[PDB]
Amino acid sequence: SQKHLQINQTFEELRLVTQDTENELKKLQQTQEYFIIQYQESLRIQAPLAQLSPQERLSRETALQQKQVSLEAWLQREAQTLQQYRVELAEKHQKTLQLLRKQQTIILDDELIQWKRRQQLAGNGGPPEGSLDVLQSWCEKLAEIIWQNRQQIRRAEHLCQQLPIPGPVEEMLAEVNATITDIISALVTSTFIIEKQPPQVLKTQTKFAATVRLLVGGKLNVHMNPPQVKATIISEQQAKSLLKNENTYSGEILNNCCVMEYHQATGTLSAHFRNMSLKRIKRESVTEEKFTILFESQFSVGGNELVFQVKTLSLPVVVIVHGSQDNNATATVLWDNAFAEPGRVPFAVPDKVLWPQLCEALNMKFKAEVQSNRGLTKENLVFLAQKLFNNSSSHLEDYSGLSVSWSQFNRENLPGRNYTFWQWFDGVMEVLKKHLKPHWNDGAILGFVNKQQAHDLLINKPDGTFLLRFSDSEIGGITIAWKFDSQERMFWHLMPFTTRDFSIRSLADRLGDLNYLIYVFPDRPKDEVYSKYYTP
Repeated sequence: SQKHLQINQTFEELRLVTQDTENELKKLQQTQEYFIIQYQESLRIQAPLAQLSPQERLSRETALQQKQVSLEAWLQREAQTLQQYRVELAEKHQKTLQLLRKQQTIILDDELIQWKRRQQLAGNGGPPEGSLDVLQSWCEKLAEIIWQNRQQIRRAEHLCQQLPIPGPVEEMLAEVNATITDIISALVTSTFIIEKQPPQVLKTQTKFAATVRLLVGGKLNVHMNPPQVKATIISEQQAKSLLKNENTYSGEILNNCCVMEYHQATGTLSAHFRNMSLKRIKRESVTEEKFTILFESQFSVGGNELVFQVKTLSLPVVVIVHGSQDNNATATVLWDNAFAEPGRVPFAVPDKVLWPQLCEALNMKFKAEVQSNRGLTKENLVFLAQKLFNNSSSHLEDYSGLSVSWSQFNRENLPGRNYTFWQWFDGVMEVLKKHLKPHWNDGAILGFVNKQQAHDLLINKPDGTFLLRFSDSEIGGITIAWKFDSQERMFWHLMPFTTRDFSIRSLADRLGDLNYLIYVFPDRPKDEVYSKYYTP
């Protein structure tokens, strides 16, 4: 709300200029209305009497001729100054439209794109996009202003019809009116946006919902006949070709389609699809290929033949065969939302991406999935960097460059056999989501440490001190590294704990069973950490 004031200041300026231009047009109408009555006086005086003496007739005729030439000189002057006023009106309307064009481009091409990008990022666990009531109010002011100016210009056109003065004013009005229709088309087509987009990575037969909105709908007389909006699922090639306006239905049948509703209190025109269900799908990989939900409608503005065909595209959606593949499919979505270009041709993502750029997305989605504000720290980030690029470095700035190809992210296996770097990271995400979210928030799980790295870090600690790291041995497991003096002369080796283990006994109970483990990493004792989570 710092440089939002810039927008509202420009809006007050626009309001003032349209108001004073309307006042100018009122004065011009009064001027013309008086001019035509004086011109009718000239018509009555035009061309002229009954029987009189030749002495009085000369006087009468010369007085009438005087009145006639005077009235002609008065009319030519009045017409001239009237035309001056008219061209001034056209000039002021032009100026207002130019600045309104700048403002509309500011809102539609920047702020709306910013909000849509907020939405895009929220799909990866980022901050929520927020409410469009600010953008809705802005678009209401835009529509109000431009429609009022259209009314003023058409009124000037009608006024020019009744008393035509040659000049260059008709071309000015024609040029300005075309600009008006162009602006209206841009506004109406650009403010048909998906408020809550439908949740990507969806299976067939499952009910999902999305909500689309018309930001300008409150006014502009679209609400008078709330149009029907139809949703249909189309492939990526279909979306690409449609944006180029081809013709082709690329993803079989969709269950629903609905009509818009207007909340007078909220003052919003929106379409709520609460019960859509995907029942069939046409169909490189069974899971990488992305689709999109297309919403389209058509509506009229007031009493005009002006009909707008509008369409909008959801951000890319992936269709899952069965839950087994779902864990992988989100990876695809993760890249798109993370790395979609601003003016991208539909669903085109870079294959390169630098490491810190991927780090920001991984960290964001991690804090989202584990439902905590702990998140990824620098040491964790170096751990995953050493995991991805087999490279001997323990400083983050050494990995400040480096490009993570999509393949090495999710297609090429690591030096192990884990389903690429993404599967291991999604595995730790899932194990902490379903089982160990509280222990992650509490700080008991260091996790992002290595066996030897956990070792030398843990040697000096007193006997009985443990720490839990995420196993590179198994995908979804965590292992324990412990401190005892005899240790190596003893046997004792434990298997990593996975979801299967955690389902029957749970982590706190497993640690309770092991009496020889008594301190969490630094000085924290076991009971202090796990007392509330032990099973009474």
